[PDB]
Amino acid sequence: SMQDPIADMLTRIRNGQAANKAAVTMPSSKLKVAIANVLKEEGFIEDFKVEGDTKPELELTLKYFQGKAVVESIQRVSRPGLRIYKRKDELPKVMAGLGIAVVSTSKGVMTDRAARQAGLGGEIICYVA
Amino acid sequence: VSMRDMLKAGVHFGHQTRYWNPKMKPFIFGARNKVHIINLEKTVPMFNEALAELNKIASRKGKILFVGTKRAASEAVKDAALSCDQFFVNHRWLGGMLTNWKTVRQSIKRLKDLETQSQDGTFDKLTKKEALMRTRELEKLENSLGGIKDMGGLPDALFVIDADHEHIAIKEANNLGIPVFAIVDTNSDPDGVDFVIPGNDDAIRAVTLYLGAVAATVREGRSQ
Amino acid sequence: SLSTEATAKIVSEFGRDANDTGSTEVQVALLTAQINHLQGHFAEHKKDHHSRRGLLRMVSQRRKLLDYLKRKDVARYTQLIERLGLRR
RNA sequence: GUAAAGCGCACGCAGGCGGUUUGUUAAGUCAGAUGUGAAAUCCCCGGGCUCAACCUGGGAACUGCAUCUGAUACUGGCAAGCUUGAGUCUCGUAGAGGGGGGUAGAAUUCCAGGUGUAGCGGUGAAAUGCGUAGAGAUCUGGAGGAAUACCGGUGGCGAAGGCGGCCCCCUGGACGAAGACUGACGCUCAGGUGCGAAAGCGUGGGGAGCAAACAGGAUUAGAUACCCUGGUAGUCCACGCCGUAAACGAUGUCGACUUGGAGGUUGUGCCGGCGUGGCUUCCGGAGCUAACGCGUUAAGUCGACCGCCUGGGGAGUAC
Ligand SMILES: [Mg+2]
Ligand SMILES: [Mg+2]
Ligand SMILES: [Mg+2]
Ligand SMILES: [Mg+2]
Ligand SMILES: [Mg+2]
Ligand SMILES: [Mg+2]
Ligand SMILES: [Mg+2]
Ligand SMILES: [Mg+2]
Ligand SMILES: [Mg+2]
Ligand SMILES: [Mg+2]
Ligand SMILES: [Mg+2]
Ligand SMILES: [Mg+2]
Ligand SMILES: [Mg+2]
Ligand SMILES: [Mg+2]
Ligand SMILES: [Mg+2]
Ligand SMILES: [Mg+2]
Ligand SMILES: [Mg+2]
Ligand SMILES: [Mg+2]
Ligand SMILES: [Mg+2]
Ligand SMILES: [Mg+2]
Ligand SMILES: [Mg+2]
Repeated sequence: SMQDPIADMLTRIRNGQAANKAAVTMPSSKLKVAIANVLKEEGFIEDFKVEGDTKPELELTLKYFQGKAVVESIQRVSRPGLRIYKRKDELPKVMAGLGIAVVSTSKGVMTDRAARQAGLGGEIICYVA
Repeated sequence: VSMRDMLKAGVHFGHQTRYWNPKMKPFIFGARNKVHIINLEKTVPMFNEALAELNKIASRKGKILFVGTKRAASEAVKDAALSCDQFFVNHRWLGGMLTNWKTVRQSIKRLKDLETQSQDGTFDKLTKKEALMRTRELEKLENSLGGIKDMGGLPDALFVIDADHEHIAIKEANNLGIPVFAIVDTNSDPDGVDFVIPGNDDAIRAVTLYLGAVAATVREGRSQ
Repeated sequence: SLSTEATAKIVSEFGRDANDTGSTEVQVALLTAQINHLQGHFAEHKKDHHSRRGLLRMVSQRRKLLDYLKRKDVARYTQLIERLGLRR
């Protein structure tokens, strides 16, 4: 059964990018929307939108730069079988700072750099590069 | 070149849907009586862009190799090339013609080494056996390397007809970095192709239309 | 399996309506009816293993529904198991 | 997958994991602080022995623990929901799914008789064997057991093992179309439990054909074989046991996602055409792979949980 919607969303992005899809759609959730907001404001996806009243669907517009997918790698880190939390001193750098780690802090879901600037740790959702 | 003449020449008739290369999907329009219709509303800018990139290439000391051996093209692709002082290959592409130019160049060296003997008379000196042999060597090197005798070297563009049939010539172009302009049908891959003209590449009228357009464009480029 | 009439009768008795075919009490009562009925079949056909797999599936589903009901509403659970004569 | 390695298959307790929304909590988590974390040691900065080793002053560090005060995104608890996962109902559909009973036709063998007469049978060739006490062949009648030609199909059904004439009785699952209903009731599963080809074992039946063992005839240097002529367990039935197979896709289960082509089978919608579901065969793209290959039924891209491996032999043996 489906037991990690976030890994599912990351996999949908990864597979759609590999397949050169212009967009991917998945069932929505507020956590997925927060992650997509981080992805969009960091430049990894073009845009996202949610449609539907009782069964919301989240659609992500993927982006490509020069025939290449922009999301080079996208990887789940904390997962249901093994949760990963980091204090602010031990927040991971992704690709020596050229990528991002998406962190759920008590002030919301943000990049590792934003969490570092806010002086917070949290759950390491995924690495995007 | 504008839409109506493409319908007249049947540019929009592709192959049967079962022989399609899924990567042609973006130029496909429908599947009529189970055959694929090409979206000519893209054959145009695409083609018109191909015709401008050629010009830019020609108009600048340009060397355009036409490529079309499919027997419903050989004759057709010679004259279009012949009409613009360009080179052609309309009888089987010899594996290596480009990548193996240093060897192939020696056989054209043989074509002139021997053609210039069909006139100098040298044959008036054989046991009728060896001269009627050197002639088979002529009509043979004339059949394949006949249209690239004057190329005197590698080209600045290929204008291939049927990226599927001419897959060897394109991989060679790609390997050497010479741009490829080609008619890719609904059964062919446009991957190694630099200018894709989605369109029919086995109807005589469509191939004649493309060849005429390219030859006129190259003549304009050289004249300017 | 249960006939249309026996199924509809159980649905009317245990359901909160004749349309309420999905409530846990209705599902458990239908399963209990079929299990009790099949006791006679398997008393005669002891080597009918293939059918007995379906019977054991009925038993397992009923156990799961009863556990769900007990965790969800213990009073409904108690009423149900008293009406149907189930140990637990 | 083939190098060592997916339990034969399944159900399922403990356990691990858990769709979506709101509130609440603040356990996990995170932030700050306080106490503590001996000194030495390590590390950084200095200082002393001519240098160094050594000695030594301050720091850092001791990633820990406890407490207090905050944060509330995620995870957990609690409360209320929701319907998309899971399930119930209604109507139909295909099927060698299972259990029980009955029955049909073909054939083999045996028994009785008729006709008939010198061979039959068998092999590479023979011989053993059968036959004038009348075989073999052919006809009639009877007995009995086992299996169901054709249909029949990289067809179907089943969790796997498996399942094939026809008819009835009892019974399990799957699938499709419209809805209605329940409202996360789910997934996986150590231990446990159940099922589990063939052979084998126990008791009682049955025994046509076939056939381990066994006997004879050949072959051969030998021939405890392959070939031949016979032939008993067994193969069949009931009930119990055994629990293993190259039990194989040598590929654990569940869910999601990701270009195509040609078929098979089984539903269903609309007008032979166009859709839309289930199962399934072959080819192949990206990707993957040591390669072979796999390729939407993945060996691709991911998540949950379990099983299992760690050079060859000794050994799946000894105790
Ligand atoms: Mg092996
Ligand atoms: Mg192995
Ligand atoms: Mg297996
Ligand atoms: Mg299970
Ligand atoms: Mg949850
Ligand atoms: Mg706390
Ligand atoms: Mg200390
Ligand atoms: Mg000093
Ligand atoms: Mg010190
Ligand atoms: Mg909560
Ligand atoms: Mg076990
Ligand atoms: Mg047996
Ligand atoms: Mg026995
Ligand atoms: Mg016998
Ligand atoms: Mg024998
Ligand atoms: Mg075994
Ligand atoms: Mg088998
Ligand atoms: Mg098999
Ligand atoms: Mg195995
Ligand atoms: Mg394949
Ligand atoms: Mg042993």
